[PDB]
Amino acid sequence: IIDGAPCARGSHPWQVALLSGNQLHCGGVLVNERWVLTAAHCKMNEYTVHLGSDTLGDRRAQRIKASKSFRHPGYSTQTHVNDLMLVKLNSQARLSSMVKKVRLPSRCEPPGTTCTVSGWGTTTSPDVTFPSDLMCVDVKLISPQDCTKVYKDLLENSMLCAGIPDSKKNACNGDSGGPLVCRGTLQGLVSWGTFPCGQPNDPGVYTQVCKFTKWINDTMKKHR
Repeated sequence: IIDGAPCARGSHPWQVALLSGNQLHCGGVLVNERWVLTAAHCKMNEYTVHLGSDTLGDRRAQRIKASKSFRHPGYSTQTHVNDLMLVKLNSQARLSSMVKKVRLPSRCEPPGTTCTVSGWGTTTSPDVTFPSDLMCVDVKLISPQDCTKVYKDLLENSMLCAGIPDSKKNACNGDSGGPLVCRGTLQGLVSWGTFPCGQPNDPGVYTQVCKFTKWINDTMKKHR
């Protein structure tokens, strides 16, 4: 997360981290006791899922293995369209004040809405600085029309753009798959942006969760 600050402790109980070799690989969100929602870009054969702590490396956190994942079939590595994946936990997440399900959206939030993106990704770019504590930043939803001026026809209607005018405030490598929350609901998953990160007036691009409700629910049902 670029130009943010540590999240208030206990305010992101639905946030998870996907680890590989005890290093941060991606962010993600807890959907229910069995399922993590993240970016299809985060695909691995095995995951170690961190839950229940704002601190990576915290002994108090749950560490659950996951051997099954399902990327949305429309996912493209060329264009990052349909950048979403469900990760099936090997054992159920044990819920508490530090481990809760995210509220999935019914509606899409309009452009101009204030949102919060969170993650353990680098706070500097190109030089890397991975924090221990979960970082937060407030961004605003940007219209597809304004976002098209920067990314042209690489943008699809399933993607959501967010940022602040003339600001470095954004998500970066490590935050991928993480949550963008607007008005109590999950509206996006960190997908892509420019590199180096935190370039002013280059919006962060997210998978627009409200367009993928049916697939999310059907997939969890199918692979229960």
